[PDB]
Amino acid sequence: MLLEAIFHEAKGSYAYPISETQLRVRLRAKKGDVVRCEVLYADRYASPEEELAHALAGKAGSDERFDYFEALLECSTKRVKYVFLLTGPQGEAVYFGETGFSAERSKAGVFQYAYIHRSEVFTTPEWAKEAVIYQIFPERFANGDPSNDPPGTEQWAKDARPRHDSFYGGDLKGVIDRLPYLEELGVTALYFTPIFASPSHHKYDTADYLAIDPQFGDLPTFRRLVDEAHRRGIKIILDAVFNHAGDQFFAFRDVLQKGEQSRYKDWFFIEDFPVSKTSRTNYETFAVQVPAMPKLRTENPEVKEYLFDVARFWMEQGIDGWRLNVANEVDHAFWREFRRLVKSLNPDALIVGEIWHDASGWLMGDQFDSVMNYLFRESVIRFFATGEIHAERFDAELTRARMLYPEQAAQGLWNLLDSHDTERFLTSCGGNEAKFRLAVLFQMTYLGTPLIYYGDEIGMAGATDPDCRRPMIWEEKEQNRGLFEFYKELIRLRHRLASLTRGNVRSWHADKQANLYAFVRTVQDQHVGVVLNNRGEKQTVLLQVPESGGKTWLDCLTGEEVHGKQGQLKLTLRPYQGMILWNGR
Ligand SMILES: OC[C@H]1O[C@H](O[C@H]2[C@H](O)[C@@H](O)[C@@H](O[C@H]3[C@H](O)[C@@H](O)[C@@H](O[C@H]4[C@H](O)[C@@H](O)[C@@H](O)O[C@@H]4CO)O[C@@H]3CO)O[C@@H]2CO)[C@H](O)[C@@H](O)[C@@H]1O
Repeated sequence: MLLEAIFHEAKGSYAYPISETQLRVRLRAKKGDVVRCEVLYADRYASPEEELAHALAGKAGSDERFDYFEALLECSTKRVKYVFLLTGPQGEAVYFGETGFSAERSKAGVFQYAYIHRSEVFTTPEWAKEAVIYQIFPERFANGDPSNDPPGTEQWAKDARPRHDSFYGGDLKGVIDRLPYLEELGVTALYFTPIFASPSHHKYDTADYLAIDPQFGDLPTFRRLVDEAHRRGIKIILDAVFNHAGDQFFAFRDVLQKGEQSRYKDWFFIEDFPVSKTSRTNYETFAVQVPAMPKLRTENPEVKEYLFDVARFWMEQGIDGWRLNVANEVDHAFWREFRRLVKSLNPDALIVGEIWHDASGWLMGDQFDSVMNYLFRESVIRFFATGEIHAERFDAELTRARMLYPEQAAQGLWNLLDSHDTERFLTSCGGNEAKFRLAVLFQMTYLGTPLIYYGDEIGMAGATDPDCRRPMIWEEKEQNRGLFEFYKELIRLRHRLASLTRGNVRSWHADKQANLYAFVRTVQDQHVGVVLNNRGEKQTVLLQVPESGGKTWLDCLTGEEVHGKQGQLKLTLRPYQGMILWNGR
């Protein structure tokens, strides 16, 4: 076996507690190199004579070139040292420890997970495991209060193609009036884009962190919204913009007027005085040159004290969590203290970070509960939309990521198909709804928290920003209700099938020629297998189905068809059809 591909480290996503007494442990190896992987472990202070415990780690998945093995060590001492025993195809075995590789269990060395602190067991709010979030862009969602409307608001119609500087008058009142809608679709929580006072369309450049923007509403209406959504079983997640403030943020105004005599000069990153927001800048902003968003010095104890208060205030109104704008650009220090705070006020308040890339460092348990899954989005784009990759690559990309973070995180990752910063998935698919549905069908059944982008459920389309911020189509006759009901059913299934929300994922079948991929979600003895035939022609397939998880399954989308004979299941699939098999337990 190629030792150069064997991997594990006693921390991160390869060693982590799922409770105060059990250690989840993972190991990597060249695919097909190791057939059996066992872990020999014992207390860190246990005697050399004492016998070791045994833990058999089956394959939890496999990627483009590696096999991932996963074990669960019962560490009653809450301390543990351990070694790996690896065996190959033709029977060769070898030991793996911190010291290195060896045929002797001694020279292999032993890995060490010092202690397991209860305070360090990664915990996600129970409700987040089985929620289905619906992202709302207020300014472009619903106009329920016309006098809210800001100047230059444009006609609200289907054939409306937004402008970077466009306004449509949608406000919080609009969201309250549409709650009836959301309950029907079945959303569990709403994620609102920034809604505090801001002169912009997106409101990402905050004027007042403590004020609903007038065109969006007022404190009363907000309390009103929270209350009304809650009694409807819908949670509240607001956009927390702590990386940067608006050029109108009171303290920046101070800097813009009193120069160095301002007590707030130290709340931003400024090169040369006086401040010049002309076309260039003498202060650090969001992207490159973006004047309305001077970066905020979150490292400043004072700036931090302020933003937490901003958080306290709004949290006093009953909201349920935060999506953190450009979170990866604010110090972990701030965020670690942040989790400390938020959780202190509400254990179930949800913490969501916005990192469009490997956020493994924030998903260790001390900072975030999840992040919007950048990759899920990409893997789904390449497989369903563009076709840049085949079924087997899908499984690879799909699996490789899962092994990226600790189970607690992956369980809640916000798997979106799109957001306000990208093209809409329908057009992402070249308008092919067929392909589209398969992706939402999958999105709605895979490991993580589904995030519907407002309007997607009605067949709304649009290019990337700002075309993806089109006013929600509210006229039923121009709505894709055919698709709307599709969502209700998939959404419902998620709430009815425990495995789909609290289960693990193991790949079931992957055929590159068929470009057909399937997986199985499991919780206890309940097994739900999802079959995805990504081809414009229908082909039948035979999946390996060992007669122990069942020989009878029901297509929760249509109806029964248990063809398990002599260990396998022959399935004929319609084009771009997906099947969801419930093992009946
Ligand atoms: O004029 C500036 C813009 O300000 C507002 O933009 C928001 C976005 O709507 C938010 O979603 C968010 O997005 C950032 C993101 O945080 C940041 O990492 C960056 O992302 C990269 C990413 O590293 C990478 O995956 C790659 O694919 O490209 C991305 C660039 O698109 O950029 C995102 C968006 O620029 O925060 C910003 C800033 O608050 C406003 O809504 C926009 O309309 C406006 O143009």
